[PDB]
Amino acid sequence: HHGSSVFHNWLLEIACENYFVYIKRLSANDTGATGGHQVGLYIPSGIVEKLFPSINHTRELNPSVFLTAHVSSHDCPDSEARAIYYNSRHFGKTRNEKRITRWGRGSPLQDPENTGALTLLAFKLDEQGGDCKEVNIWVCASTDEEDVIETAIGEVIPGALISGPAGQILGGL
DNA sequence: GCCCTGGCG
DNA sequence: CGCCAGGGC
Repeated sequence: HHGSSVFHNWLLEIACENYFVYIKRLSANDTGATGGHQVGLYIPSGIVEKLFPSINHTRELNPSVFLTAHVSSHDCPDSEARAIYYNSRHFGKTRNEKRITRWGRGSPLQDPENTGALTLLAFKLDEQGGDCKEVNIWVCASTDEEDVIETAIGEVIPGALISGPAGQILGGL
């Protein structure tokens, strides 16, 4: 059934490998619980600036790049997720935000019941200078797992996004 | 399922 | 800034 041992072990591995971490409570929109067709995750600007430089600009409309999404907390097929800069405010329209879509209908990131779930996305840094090519996801499945992270980094509050290099965010394990 | 879009506080 | 959607494909 798991308490939090497997979570903890995965955390230690992320903590000491070359990852940049994004931690949030999934919103109802992220998971699809709203009824909207976003089929993707809202991400803050700083994630793209550090992880996907090639898409970080306004000299082309809606640039995007692909990456492998692998879910570590759930048995779930991998997918080619798509990191996107919706930037139409520069092209005469209204959008100016970043997104990752294409998790798959069966992902915990597309399950309406994980709304409010404490999630951690571990982006694998490109040590050779380009775009992140891979993200490992963990959606906490219980309050037990939530306590491990929240004990370590403080409470995670909807809207209040946490991101940073693994060695810093998870240094307190 | 996913594209790209606009609106709300 | 994050989140709430949805027409059209």
